[PDB]
Amino acid sequence: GKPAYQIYMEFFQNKQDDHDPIDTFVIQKRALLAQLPSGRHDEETELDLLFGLLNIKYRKHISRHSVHTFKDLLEQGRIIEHN
Amino acid sequence: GKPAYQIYMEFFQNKQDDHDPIDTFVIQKRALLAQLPSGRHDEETELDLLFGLLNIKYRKHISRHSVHTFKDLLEQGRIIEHN
Repeated sequence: GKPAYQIYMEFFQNKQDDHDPIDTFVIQKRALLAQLPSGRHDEETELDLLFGLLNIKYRKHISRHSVHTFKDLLEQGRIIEHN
Repeated sequence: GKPAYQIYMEFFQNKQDDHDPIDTFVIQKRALLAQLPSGRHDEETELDLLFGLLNIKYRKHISRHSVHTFKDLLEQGRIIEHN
């Protein structure tokens, strides 16, 4: 696979744009995370890597400390896209 | 301290510019890494996070697989700034 350093750069290269649902943004980013060495990062760390790339439309409502899992983040983000 | 997600964003926000010696670029980035939870990342992972942010003037000569430690990276980079 791709070297890890190149995955990290690609992960951080693109922030979530206004047109991009949280589900599809998260799928794309988690696909990059899955190419890193198995067992390197726990879910908390993966969420820490991803959180700041989320669009402000989510972060205004959901802070990092409010979610512990990707499932939580997606649940809340979907409501936000409907609220 | 700062939340981890904010550290990661700050770490990836600025690539190494032409005017910036490798020593001072690395010190700045490692100061961010030191604010993450102790024991989260090993040196290999830290190098993987940092490598792609190095200026192409180093990466043309030094590939990721050639270095195993920050000490190696700095040793080689200093020679490159003199070669």
